[PDB]
Amino acid sequence: GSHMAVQIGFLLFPEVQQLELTGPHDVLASLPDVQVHLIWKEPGPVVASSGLVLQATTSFADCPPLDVICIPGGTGVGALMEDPQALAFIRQQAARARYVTSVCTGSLVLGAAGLLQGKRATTHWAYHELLAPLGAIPVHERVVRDGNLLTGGGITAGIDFALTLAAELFDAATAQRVQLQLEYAPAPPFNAGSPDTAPASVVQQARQRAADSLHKRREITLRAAARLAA
Amino acid sequence: GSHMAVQIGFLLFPEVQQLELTGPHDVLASLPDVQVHLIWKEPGPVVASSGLVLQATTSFADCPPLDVICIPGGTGVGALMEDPQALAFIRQQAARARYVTSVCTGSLVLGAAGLLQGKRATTHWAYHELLAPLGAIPVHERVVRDGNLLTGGGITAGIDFALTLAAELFDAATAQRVQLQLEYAPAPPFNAGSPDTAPASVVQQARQRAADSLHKRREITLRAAARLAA
Repeated sequence: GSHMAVQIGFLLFPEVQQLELTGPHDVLASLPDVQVHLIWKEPGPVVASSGLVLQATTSFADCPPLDVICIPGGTGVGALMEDPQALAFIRQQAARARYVTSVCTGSLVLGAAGLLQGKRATTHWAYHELLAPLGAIPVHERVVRDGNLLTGGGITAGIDFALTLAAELFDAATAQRVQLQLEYAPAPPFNAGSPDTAPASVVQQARQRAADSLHKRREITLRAAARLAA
Repeated sequence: GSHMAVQIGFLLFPEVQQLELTGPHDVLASLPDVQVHLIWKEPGPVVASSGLVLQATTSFADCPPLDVICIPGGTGVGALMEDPQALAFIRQQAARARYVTSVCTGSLVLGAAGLLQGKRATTHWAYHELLAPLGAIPVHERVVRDGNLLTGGGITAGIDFALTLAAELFDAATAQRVQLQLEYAPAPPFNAGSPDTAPASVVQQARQRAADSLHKRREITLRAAARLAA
């Protein structure tokens, strides 16, 4: 436009964990002159894992070349990891995007697309064993950066790394202004956001509850890895 | 259902600040047996302040009696504060809801509805002077609780108070399980989420940028107060 419009794109897919997307979306959409896209095979309604309905704004084919791509996570990642069109789109955009990012098991989609080989990366704690088969150097940190690749472990990690992106695309003062204008000042009333700080009973419950999903996602991951290896 | 379904409702209005809604929505929608509603004058598309499109699931008339009501904030609050139908709906639901909650300037809607008189409450820092005219005892804390009323100051305060609500509706272990399963572990890369911690230059920028909106919202607030006083 009259200024350089940073093109920011989020993959929006059925059964996305919507907050993984909508958090970084609202932060990045607050930045000067940007244009933010919600990308799927087609524009139109896409249902998140909660049933909340989001609207894709562009197809893969019509999406502009992105400066920032972000792959959120959620239940729908398992399908996406074997979606040949989606993986081809992600590889195309990642080839030249200044920033390639993900939240939770969105990094396993990056991995299935061949974008994690030899890269430090994280994913959701319950699925962290799935990084190494996709070639990643697995790291247990809230946001892992390797060059222009930023992978966030937990649900709101994109809110936090969105401020990092703001600071580099614009300047620190701009990032701080957005944080203050939004009044982003988290203070959770529990300390159970990590398996290392939650009560052991709670960790055991969570790991038992994720077992079938992990088992399926492991099968998917190993198929994805085998494709990359061939 | 086979268990007691807690009815949780968010006001979804044009020019909502979407993350104020979508954060607490994803947390609360994770809880056992709940049914979560996005409420407007009619079901269907509602455009957030960023342009992101959300879908209302129910009209005011068809919304069940709520156990939890939450009024998010955003630019669209100014209109809502003088929307006779919306204010009547909020008063009806608030009369019996176990919890009445808001995020950012959503509390000014509660105030316009007459629900803050003599109550401790907060709102977005840039608009905090608008609490006293609506009868509130203004408090500068991230989440202010007065009985069953919970008002959150900043954009993601609903994520945090949603975990408090989880713990009381269910139990602490349930709230902790949800925090761990979502991996909600915030760690912002800047400390500018409060006017007391942001750099002075950044505060000055933010206050200059909010001046016209504050001026208009003040006019609206004083009209709303005068209606309550009559």
